[PDB]
Amino acid sequence: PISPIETVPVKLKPGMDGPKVKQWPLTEEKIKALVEICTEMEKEGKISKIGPENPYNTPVFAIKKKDSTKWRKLVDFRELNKRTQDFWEVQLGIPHPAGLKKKKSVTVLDVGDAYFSVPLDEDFRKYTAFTIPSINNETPGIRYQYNVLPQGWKGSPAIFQSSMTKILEPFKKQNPDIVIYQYMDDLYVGSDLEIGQHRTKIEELRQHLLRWGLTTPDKKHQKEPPFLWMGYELHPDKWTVQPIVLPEKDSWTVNDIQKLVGKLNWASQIYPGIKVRQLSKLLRGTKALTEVIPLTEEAELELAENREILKEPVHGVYYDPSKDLIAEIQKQGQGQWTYQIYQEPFKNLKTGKYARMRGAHTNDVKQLTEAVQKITTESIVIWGKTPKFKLPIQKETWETWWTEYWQATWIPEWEFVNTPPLVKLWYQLEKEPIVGAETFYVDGAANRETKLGKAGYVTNKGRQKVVPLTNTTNQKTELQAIYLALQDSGLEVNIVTNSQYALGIIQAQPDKSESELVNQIIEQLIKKEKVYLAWVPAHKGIGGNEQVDKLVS
Amino acid sequence: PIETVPVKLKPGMDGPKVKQWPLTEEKIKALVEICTEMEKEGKISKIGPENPYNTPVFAIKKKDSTKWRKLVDFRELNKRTQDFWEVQLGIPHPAGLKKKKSVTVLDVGDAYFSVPLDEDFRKYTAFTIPSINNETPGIRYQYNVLPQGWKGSPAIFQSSMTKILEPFKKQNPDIVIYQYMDDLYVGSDLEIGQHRTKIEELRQHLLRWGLTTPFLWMGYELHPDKWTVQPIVLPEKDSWTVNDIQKLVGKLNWASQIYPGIKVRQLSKLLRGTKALTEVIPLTEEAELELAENREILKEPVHGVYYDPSKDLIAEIQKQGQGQWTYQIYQEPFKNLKTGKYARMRGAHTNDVKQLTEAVQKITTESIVIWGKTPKFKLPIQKETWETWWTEYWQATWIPEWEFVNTPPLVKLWYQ
DNA sequence: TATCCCCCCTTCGGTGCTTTGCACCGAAGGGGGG
Ligand SMILES: O=C(Nc1cn[nH]c1)[C@@H]1C[C@H]1c1cccnc1
Repeated sequence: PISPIETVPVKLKPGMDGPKVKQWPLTEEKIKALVEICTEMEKEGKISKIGPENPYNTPVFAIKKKDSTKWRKLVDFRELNKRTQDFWEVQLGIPHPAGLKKKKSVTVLDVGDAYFSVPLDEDFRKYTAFTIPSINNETPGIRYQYNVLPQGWKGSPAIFQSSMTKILEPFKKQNPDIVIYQYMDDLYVGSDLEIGQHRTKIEELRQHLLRWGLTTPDKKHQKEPPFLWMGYELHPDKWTVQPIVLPEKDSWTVNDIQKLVGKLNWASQIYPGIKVRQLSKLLRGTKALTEVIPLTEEAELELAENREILKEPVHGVYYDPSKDLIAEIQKQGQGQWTYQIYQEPFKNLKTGKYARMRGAHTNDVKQLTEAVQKITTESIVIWGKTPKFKLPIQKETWETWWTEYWQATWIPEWEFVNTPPLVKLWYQLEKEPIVGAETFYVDGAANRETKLGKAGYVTNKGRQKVVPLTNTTNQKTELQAIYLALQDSGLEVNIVTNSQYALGIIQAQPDKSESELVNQIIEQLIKKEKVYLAWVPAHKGIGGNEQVDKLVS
Repeated sequence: PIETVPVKLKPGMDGPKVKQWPLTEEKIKALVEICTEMEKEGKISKIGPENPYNTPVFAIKKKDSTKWRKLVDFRELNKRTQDFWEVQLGIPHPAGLKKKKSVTVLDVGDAYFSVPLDEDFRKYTAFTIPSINNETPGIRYQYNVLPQGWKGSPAIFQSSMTKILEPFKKQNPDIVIYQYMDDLYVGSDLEIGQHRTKIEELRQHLLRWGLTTPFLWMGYELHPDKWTVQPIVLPEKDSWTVNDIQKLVGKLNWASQIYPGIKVRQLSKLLRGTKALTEVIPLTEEAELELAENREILKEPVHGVYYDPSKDLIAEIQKQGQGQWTYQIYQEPFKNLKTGKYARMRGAHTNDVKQLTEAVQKITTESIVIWGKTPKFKLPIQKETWETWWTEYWQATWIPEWEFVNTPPLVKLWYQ
């Protein structure tokens, strides 16, 4: 009569045994409800009773998160998950509707309790045993097992995905005109058939799924648009985020701020211009998770901007294979960028933001290379093709950067678009000493045992200044010496450091850094006209290096 | 039918579990077509979800070819495959291959398809074919024969390959043959015509053996005789400024860890005054003496550098601008084995990732010919762009183990 | 006092010399969405 589905073997850990633990007593009402549900499932056939032949069991708790007091049942499978054949879940990426193709007729099927339809392993049902105390624990417990895939277990989603793929592969082979994306519970089906032919095809697929006993309620089976699919309301010509509302709190505490940040990030997929940097800045320095952090002026400005963007709803569009993907990036400043992956003017297919700070001393060109890399990899994942960027950077600047930077970088393809704030090199250093500039010999020295040191410069003309400072590390003493040498002279200056660490920062050409010292050096170097630095082996009798070293000794 | 050879692994160390990087649409299409055909011919059989094992897979179009060839990364399996280094199936390395007029490579990888793989160890060659937009789950598969890329495949095929090689080697003792992975390295001191004729003969012999018992017509040429370790040379000059004098002192220090013969005391004495960089310091008699002696020492070839069979090989790379790269193979941070320099090529004049890819291939091929262990790279590139773009310009069939570096060397010591 | 996946942040813990402060990776745990 019915078509069974073959099992997939599982096993425990070699040498390690199964779960032997028990829980603590629950509320009498919750216990009675759970008992009713379990008896109902037993008389349905999913669950069978356990005799003395299976001594050890697994604890089971009660939850009410669904609705208010639904008495929804879940089992503490922790020990079991700690001790069984590790699995390789091959389907982990969540689909994105941007890549959906414009099917003239769409229908969404929802499978009810389909995790419970697939069977389990005979050998492992002994370890999939749980027991519930009687009503108010009058009797110590009633012991049960699962002859189906348990909800909340290591391999449950993997085995379910494999089983559904096995079931649906023949149907997909049958018709090469119908697309049937599925992620877990949902079963989107879409085709370019007529309004009646598509309905007949879906009816036949539903009967074909009833052949193995899968049940799909008509109430959950969507009929007319819109179709709410895994959080994205799919209209015939426009996907859209399911509408959300942000809290209107006046005493914002840490977790409320975190929820605001999360919802803003989640809504960033379609709303262009969302910024969260300064909003997240409050979270730095976690001290107390109960108190209320005041909303600084910058945070409230960013929050107001997010709200005024979120007032109006904006809708994306489906991908069309016959057109070419074009992306864009705008520089919001402070380390925030925006995506406008599209195919036609003013018809977005996706939108996002890049805000990660990678490196303690980086600049605009490096961050625009991390931005385009992220766009490229995400576009590969979601579309299979790399888009045609529309870069803000200018060809001359990009060439001058990539032909001279020590690593290797590459940007796939782009045309320069004129839209400020442009990305450009704030200051370009010199590679050869110039004629008509001074020469500063600087050096930093300090001791770890003293937490104090002296730094100074000895120019060619004899000018000298030794400024003693404490609590500043050696790399910092050197950085201070470079700062002094910059501050003393004019627009042009030749500076001859003796430190290996120092020069790396200045040559990297940062525009921003964590250290205020480095930020001051950047300010000075932007102010100057033509600066040339130079290295010199420390402690080798080289000109003024040892002359200032003896003074700062 | 070659009887199956049981294969063990390291005691108490599980097999390969590596994530699958996303792939483009054309590569996915080619990969799935190849996999379906290979299942039709019984080489690969679909596998279930109980496997806690996975290795990546990439599709690469090889040189002068139009059909993609499936390449499966096997680095984790090779590193954890035990006993195969000490099993006598390993090949002794011919020390005469370094000195030969020409070397040609052959695609004898397809010949491994005819030997069944051990069934107990079979669970470890699992690989997944991803899907675009996560439409479907991974289309998992598993070899049924010897894989292409595992360090044990040539080791197991040694016997059947020697049974074919010995007649040719016995007939012609001049030709030396070496085999690494899927590749046959064959060379001779003959001219181009004689070398090509002998290689034709060899390929005809292999094809006739296959008849009796991705393009098979491909051929790549190499010339080991045009490789010389390059000592660093100091700049030639007679009028010297303070900046140039001090940067040459810096270069001498940079060379102080390579040799113990460089003397810097006199030229340090020349820089006791705190003069401006632009100021011109004429060189003195003692300065010229030290400079000439040091230049002679630098011309003198490196000494104390020796191979250690139990240590790995490290191949640093420094970008020198205008499409110039360098490389320094070594085993101990001072005793460099073979330095070098890779000049620019044609077609990659605006592609640093491409140039680094070609440099990687040329370094690995060289090191295989010279010693037979590929070096552990230290690439000067961003990890994410590398992982995203190395496939589209890679055309080899073996993958070395690379680590990335983010600290700037800030050296022109090697750039002359 | 349930499981599993993507992504977005921050904290602390390991690396490597970048030498012991500094830069730079890697999970732990915090939320969003399934
Ligand atoms: O697949 C889904 N889709 C869905 C969208 N909105 N609500 C539900 C269910 C959420 C996922 C789940 C949760 C916990 C354990 N297993 C599976």
